[PDB]
Amino acid sequence: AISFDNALGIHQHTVGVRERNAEVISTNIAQANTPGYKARGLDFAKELQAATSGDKLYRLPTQPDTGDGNTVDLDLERNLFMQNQIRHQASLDFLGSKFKNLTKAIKGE
Amino acid sequence: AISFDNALGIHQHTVGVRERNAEVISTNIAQANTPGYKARGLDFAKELQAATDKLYRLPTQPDTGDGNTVDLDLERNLFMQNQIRHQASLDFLGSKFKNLTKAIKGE
Amino acid sequence: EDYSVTLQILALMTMLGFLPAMVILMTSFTRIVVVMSILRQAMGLQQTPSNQVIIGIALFLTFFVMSPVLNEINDKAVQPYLNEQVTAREAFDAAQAPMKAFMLKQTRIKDLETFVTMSGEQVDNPEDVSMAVLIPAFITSELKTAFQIGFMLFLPFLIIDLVVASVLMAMGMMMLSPMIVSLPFKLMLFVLVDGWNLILSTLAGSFA
Amino acid sequence: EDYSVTLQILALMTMLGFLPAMVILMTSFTRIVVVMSILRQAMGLQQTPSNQVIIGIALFLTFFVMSPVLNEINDKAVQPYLNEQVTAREAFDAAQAPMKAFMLKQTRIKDLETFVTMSGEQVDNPEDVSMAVLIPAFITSELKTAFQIGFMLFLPFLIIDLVVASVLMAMGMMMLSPMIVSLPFKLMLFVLVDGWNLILSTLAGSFA
Amino acid sequence: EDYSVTLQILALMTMLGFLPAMVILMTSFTRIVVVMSILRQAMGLQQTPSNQVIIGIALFLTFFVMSPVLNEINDKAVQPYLNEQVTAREAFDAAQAPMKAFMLKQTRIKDLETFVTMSGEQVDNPEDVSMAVLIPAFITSELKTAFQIGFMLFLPFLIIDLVVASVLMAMGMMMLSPMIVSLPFKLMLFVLVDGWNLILSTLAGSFA
Amino acid sequence: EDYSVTLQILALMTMLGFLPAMVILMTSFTRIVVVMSILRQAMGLQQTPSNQVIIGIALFLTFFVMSPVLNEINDKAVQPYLNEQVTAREAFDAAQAPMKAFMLKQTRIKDLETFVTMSGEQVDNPEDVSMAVLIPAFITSELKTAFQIGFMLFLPFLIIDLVVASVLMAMGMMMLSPMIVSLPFKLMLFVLVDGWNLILSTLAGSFA
Amino acid sequence: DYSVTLQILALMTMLGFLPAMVILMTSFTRIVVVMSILRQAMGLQQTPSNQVIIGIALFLTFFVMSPVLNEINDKAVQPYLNEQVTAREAFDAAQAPMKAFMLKQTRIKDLETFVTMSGEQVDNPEDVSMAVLIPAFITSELKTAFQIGFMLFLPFLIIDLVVASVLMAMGMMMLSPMIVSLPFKLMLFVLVDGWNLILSTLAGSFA
Amino acid sequence: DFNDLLTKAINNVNTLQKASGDLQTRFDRGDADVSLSDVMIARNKSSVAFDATVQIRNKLVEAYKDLMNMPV
Amino acid sequence: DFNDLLTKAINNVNTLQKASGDLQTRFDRGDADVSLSDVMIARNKSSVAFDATVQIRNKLVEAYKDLMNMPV
Amino acid sequence: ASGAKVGADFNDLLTKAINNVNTLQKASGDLQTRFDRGDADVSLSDVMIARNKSSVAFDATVQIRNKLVEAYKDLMNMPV
Amino acid sequence: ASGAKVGADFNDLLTKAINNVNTLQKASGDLQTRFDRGDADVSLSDVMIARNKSSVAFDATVQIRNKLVEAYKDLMNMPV
Amino acid sequence: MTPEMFVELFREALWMVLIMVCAIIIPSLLIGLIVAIFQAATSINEQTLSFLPRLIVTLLALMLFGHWMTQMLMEYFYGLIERLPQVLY
Amino acid sequence: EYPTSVVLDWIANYFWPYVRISSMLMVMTVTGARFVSPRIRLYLGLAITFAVMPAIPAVPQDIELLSFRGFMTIAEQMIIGIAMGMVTQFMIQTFVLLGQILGMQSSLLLGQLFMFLTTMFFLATDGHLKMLQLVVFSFKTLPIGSGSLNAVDFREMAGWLGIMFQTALSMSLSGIIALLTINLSFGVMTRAAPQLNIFSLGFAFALMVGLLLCWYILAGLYSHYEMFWTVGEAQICRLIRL
Repeated sequence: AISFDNALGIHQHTVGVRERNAEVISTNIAQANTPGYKARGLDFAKELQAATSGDKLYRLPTQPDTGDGNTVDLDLERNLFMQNQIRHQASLDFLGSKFKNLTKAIKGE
Repeated sequence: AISFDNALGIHQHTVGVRERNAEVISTNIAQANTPGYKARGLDFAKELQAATDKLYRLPTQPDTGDGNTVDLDLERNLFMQNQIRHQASLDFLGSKFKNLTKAIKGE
Repeated sequence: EDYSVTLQILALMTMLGFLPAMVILMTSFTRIVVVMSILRQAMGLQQTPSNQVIIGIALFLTFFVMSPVLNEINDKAVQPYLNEQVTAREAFDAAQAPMKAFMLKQTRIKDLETFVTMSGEQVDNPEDVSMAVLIPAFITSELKTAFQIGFMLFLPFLIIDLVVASVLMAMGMMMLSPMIVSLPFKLMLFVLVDGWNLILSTLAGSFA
Repeated sequence: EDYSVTLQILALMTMLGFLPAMVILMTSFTRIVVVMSILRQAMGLQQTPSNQVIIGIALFLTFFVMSPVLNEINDKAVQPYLNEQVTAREAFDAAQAPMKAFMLKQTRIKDLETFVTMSGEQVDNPEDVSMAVLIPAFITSELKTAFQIGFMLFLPFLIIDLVVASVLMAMGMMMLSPMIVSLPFKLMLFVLVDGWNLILSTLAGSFA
Repeated sequence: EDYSVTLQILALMTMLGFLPAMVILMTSFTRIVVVMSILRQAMGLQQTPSNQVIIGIALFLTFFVMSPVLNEINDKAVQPYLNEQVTAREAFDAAQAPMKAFMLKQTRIKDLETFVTMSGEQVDNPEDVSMAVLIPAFITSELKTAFQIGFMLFLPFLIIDLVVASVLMAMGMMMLSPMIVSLPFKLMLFVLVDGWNLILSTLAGSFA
Repeated sequence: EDYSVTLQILALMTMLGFLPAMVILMTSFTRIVVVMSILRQAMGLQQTPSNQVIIGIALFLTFFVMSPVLNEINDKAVQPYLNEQVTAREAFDAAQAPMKAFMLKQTRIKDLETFVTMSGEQVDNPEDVSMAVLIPAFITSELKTAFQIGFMLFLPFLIIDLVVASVLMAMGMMMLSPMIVSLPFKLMLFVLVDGWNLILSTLAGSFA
Repeated sequence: DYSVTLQILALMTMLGFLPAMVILMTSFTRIVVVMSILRQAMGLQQTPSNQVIIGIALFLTFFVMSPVLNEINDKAVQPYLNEQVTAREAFDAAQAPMKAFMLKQTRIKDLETFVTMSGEQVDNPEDVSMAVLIPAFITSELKTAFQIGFMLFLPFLIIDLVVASVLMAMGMMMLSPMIVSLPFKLMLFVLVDGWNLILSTLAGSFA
Repeated sequence: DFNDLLTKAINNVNTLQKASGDLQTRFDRGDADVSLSDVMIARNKSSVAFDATVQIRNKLVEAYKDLMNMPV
Repeated sequence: DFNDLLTKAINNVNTLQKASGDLQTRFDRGDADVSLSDVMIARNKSSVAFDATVQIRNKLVEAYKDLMNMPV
Repeated sequence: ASGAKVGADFNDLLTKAINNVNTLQKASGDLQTRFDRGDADVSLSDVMIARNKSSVAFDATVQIRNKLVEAYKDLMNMPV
Repeated sequence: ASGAKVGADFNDLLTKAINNVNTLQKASGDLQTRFDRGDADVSLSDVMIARNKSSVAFDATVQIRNKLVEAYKDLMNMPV
Repeated sequence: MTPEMFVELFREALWMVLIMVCAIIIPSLLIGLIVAIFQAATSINEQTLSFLPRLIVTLLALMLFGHWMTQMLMEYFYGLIERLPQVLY
Repeated sequence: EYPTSVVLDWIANYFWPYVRISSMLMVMTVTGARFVSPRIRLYLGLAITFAVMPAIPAVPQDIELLSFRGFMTIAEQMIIGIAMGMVTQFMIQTFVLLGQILGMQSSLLLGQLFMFLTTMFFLATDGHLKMLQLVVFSFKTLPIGSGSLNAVDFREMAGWLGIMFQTALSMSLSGIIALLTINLSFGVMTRAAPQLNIFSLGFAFALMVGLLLCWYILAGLYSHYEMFWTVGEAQICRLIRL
């Protein structure tokens, strides 16, 4: 034992995935008005598995498009972006406390 | 180097010019009804040169015997634009000190 | 069940803080220094070898004689732990056992009996006695053993000094101090027999 | 209305802060350390056993002889406290009672008499005296007891020293220093009498 | 006029910082500390009573000998203060008077005269000198008084050393060190006279 | 142009930071500590007066001898500054002048000559050197003066040590330590001569 | 050039390395070691105290290294405040006066040793890099301080040997010579005006 | 006496802590007779007291350490 | 005179604090002839004065500890 | 290249920065008091610009002082 | 491979980061003054983006600097 | 400089202390022999008799050679100080 | 790249070589002296490691900074450094042994006279430079990753006590014989009359000759030091397997 992997856990890979998800969600919000653009989804479980050791998912629209072809539901995108930011803040707190505890033990302070 | 002139850029002077411009537009709106008053315009590049004037506005329509060359449609738009740009100059110049203080204190 | 990485680090730093104690209470450092203390005291030199080199030679001598046990700890405990073959709890026990075995090889049965009765505990095999009781018995045996070796080392120097004193008295010069004359003879006989190499053989090999 | 959890922790952390004071004043550490100090100076060796080893031996001895009172604290003040059976104030009293009783068994009535008068408190029974008065009386008794044991162990080494000096003076070699020749005999007597096991056993049995 | 609550806390927290200074300068800690050091020097052992034990006994004794002063501080200062009978100004002055009275009683006129002329102040009577001119004078007198008591205790051990040195010299052994031979008798003299009770009682009684 | 209030607060809050440096360099604290340090070594006691007590008496002594300079600072710089009679720089200069007069009064010419040449500035009168070149010259002068005073005080104790050592050799007891048999007489000489008053008086007298 | 915000951060950071620059580039090292060696020469252990020893060294290292500070000021500080030079050029303009002082106060043998250890090919001594000159400077200054300091030790060792032999001549083998030699050790230093003699030579030793 | 002074001071601390804890529990469990101002005044009251007894304990231990770490 | 200087500074700090508390009590009681600006000005002066008192005390105590811990 | 010459030179350099900070603070205070007293020919922008300059200048003065005091303490408290 | 190559590689990593931060700071400064002078080809959105990135980039520079100094201050307080 | 020059310095210092100790001791050694031979001629066997006479001349020698030994220690210190340039060059 | 690799390697590539260098300095004769402050010594170790960095080969990347294997690496770097430092202490204290045996035989601090002069020999012969050259060579032939002192190195270093006495006796054998023969000659010549004896009179005679013999010892001590340094340097190269 006594290794950074065994000490940090999955809180280092989770942060990267949460930032990846925010990039995907922000892309859907920006491309909301572009006709023909299809909303992009991200699988957290698969992304976390790939990050730990190392495809395109589309979001099914709740209602038909008005003709443009864009399936971005901006009501859902804001809700997911808000959730992603909260869980990302927790992951930083979880990962940040891993380093603080490691520093505390190696210095006894 | 490392002087306030270079740290602040020209944002230290723009705030003053936007205040002078707002004063002139306020004068034009107030003097819109007084006959014989000629609308005054301020040249931005002149105060730029003064940093590193008070002209007259030629009417687009003839007067009606007053001789007053103030177009209230133009003045409102020019006052709205100046006020928006004035706030941006405050944001630019305000952040110059915020970055400057963070560099010195390191926190 | 196994200790977390944070807790294992805390235990590691704790043992480093107690590292001077483990050298002078569990290893062979106590016997070597006491024996070398007698050798300095036996000869006419009081502080001439100085304390620094004696401890430094003792430290190197301990690393020489503790090399079998230290390597046994390395193989049995450190290697499975580094390769993540075993947990931290069993790795610590796997490191403690060779130290316990070495302390048993350098102790006496009478010393163990005194302290096990002193602790007021119940045991039937010396092999599974707690290390808290083995330590006082180990050093007590070490001090007695070191005095035995030191006494044997003191005899030849006493032999030389008594001979020189008798010779000077027999020649009639009752006025000359034997110490000044005897000191070169003690040093010469310590060198031409290569005394320290002989002491190394009887000290390093005394543990086995 | 027992002390709140925050105050209970604050009290316990303070006791750990005074842990060296408790060991060096309220326990058997002082008497063992002094007796070892007298014995070391009794022989020709100045600091051959070294200070860390002497304290290391004393720490294990003072832990073994105080295991009964340590267990009595656990069985009457710690386990009821952890099982939620006694008020924290009561548990503190239950821990202090066996410690006070042990210190009274190893104290002298003259020491209590002078300190009680010094404190100026009207107390008659020699069991309900304050710790402020008991501790100086206890440590004073331990110092006096250690001197008595130290003198007892010193006499045989004085006998050897006088005999060696007398024998050397008989032969007329007055210039020869008796100390250099006396030392191997001092080591000789102490090792064939099994001194190290003997003294630690007597020191353990002394506290009764 | 009366200090605010915030200022009263600040002054009180300030005095806790200077508490070690007041112990070694304004109490009986220094004289008792010095006497034990001289008494330890008089006997052959130089570090047997141990610094921690000596300071521990000095702290207990200075608590016993300053109790009349502390109780007067409690009665005169604290009780009117806690009951809001005197202001913060009066309470501090009422606390200083018993402490000043204690230091004035143990000082020497010449020491007071020396610092009064040095401070350049016009003083009519000793019982009204400033605190800044009394503390250096009080500690000066305590050091001088400590030396006188130490000389008293040094003589009996010096006589034993001289007696045993001359007896050894009479028998012709001029190489045996009297310090080794004298040490058992120095310890015994301190035992059968009950030194650790006699010395401490005199030190406590020296402030009455 | 007087400085702003914010700068003046920041300027004199920095003086508190350099306050320990001023005491050890620009004041009389250096000489008094050195003389009492050598005086302690002159007597047999190693660390009986203790460092804290030595510093405590030195702080009282340096306060009493620097009162005229402190009073001059207040009556020339502090009072006009508080009463808006002078500006910040004039108050700073008015405070420095009495301090410079004190250092120049108790310094040596050769020490001033040594430092003016190394710095490389023109000097025609003593009262023109910058404080940057007066501070190292002053402390050098104080150390030489302190050593001279310490030498005088050492001599009477050296005479006693030689007498008592020679007398013991007259009887022929060479092994008896003169140091132990001389400490009571060294302490007694310091008592009946009343050293703790005249030596402090000389230190106060030496600065004026 | 670096932005105003960054170059303020640069000078602020190296403002905290000022103690580091003093210890291993200027004359602070030699004086402190000589002061420490002489302190051990007399029987007094910490009578001069560490703070006074440092305070004298700080004043000495300013007077002696004053020509170095003059060149740095007029060649680096002045051009930068007049906008006649940039940040990097001003910093380089300050290294040259200090690198020249360090180069002349070292030993050839030490520099020859260090260039071999650093593994860089330099044909002439005056072109060595500062990365290898700093360790070479302090290593040579340590040797100089030890050689100067122990020569000051010799007169105080002479007194010890004389008094110890005299005491042993009369059979007073138990009297410790160190306490007897202590008054005479102090007298030798004050009679020769030691506190001025060592500092005068130390100041004149540099170039 | 001074001993009883030390004892009373601590009993004042736990009384404030006990009162503060009771008010916190009563408010937290939804009692309608407890106001937030009473809780906040009480909990700040115990916080100052507990900080004071921590500081006093720290100063006393520092004084003890300084006295015991001097050569005798 | 140095004793007078120290007490006068403390009396100034104590006087400012009394004025600050006096206005706060009058304002909180509901007195009509009290303005919030005077209360805020008074308590800001008290805060600055007490901050100076603490920092000066800390500097003197730090200076004292440095001198006493010096090895003589 | 004398000790007194360089000592004066760095003192001149040091006193120039202190005077520069003092100038900014006095100018900032002068602009504030003229605007606050009711002078018509004083703009809030000039008041705010000056007082921002003084704060930055005084902040640098405190931070530089802390570096110098810490550096002084580091050299004085070193275990010689 | 030698230890100087690792040191040079670490040095180039720091130099590259400083240049990247400096590039953003200069890029933000130009966009700020271009929009402030009155150029109509500059969008307020791009200016706010530019100064957002420069502020974040410099904040990262401050954090790394403090950690380097703290490590050095930790390093100098070690037994040796 | 070179180790041989350091040897010359240390031999020179040891030579001086030999002169210092000889001037002090030799007056006591002569008196010790004079008393010892006198006792041998007179068949007197008091071994501790010849201690004060040696002490008296030893103290007298220190007083008589007070100026010379001073002048010599101070000049040796000056000689080393003026020889410091050898080290610097 | 991921910045973790770049930053971690430099710390591993600097501190680990520095530890061996610093550990040798704290045990070294001159740099480990009580006169120099730890801060000056710390900066010297930092400056030496930075300068000799190009000659130091890159440490293996397999061992992690935060792992038990990396913890063992730090310890075994110190053991190598202390090994070189103790050798230097062995030589100087042997001369201290030479000083005290002469002083003891001289009926008598004389070790300090030899200790100071031997320190001058160490500095004048550039002994400190050679030790620094030895430790950087140790990086080449004894890499940081794989390699540590074996049991044979411990026994060879433990056998240096016999080296001390044999070398100290060899240097003083001529003088010690001279001290004995004059004292024996003085004893036999004055043994005719038992009234004179020697006692303190013998103390004065013995010490005067002993100081004179030490003057002879310092006359030819340099050659013995040169032979002694060759023996010590060979032992150091054996430790680093050069």
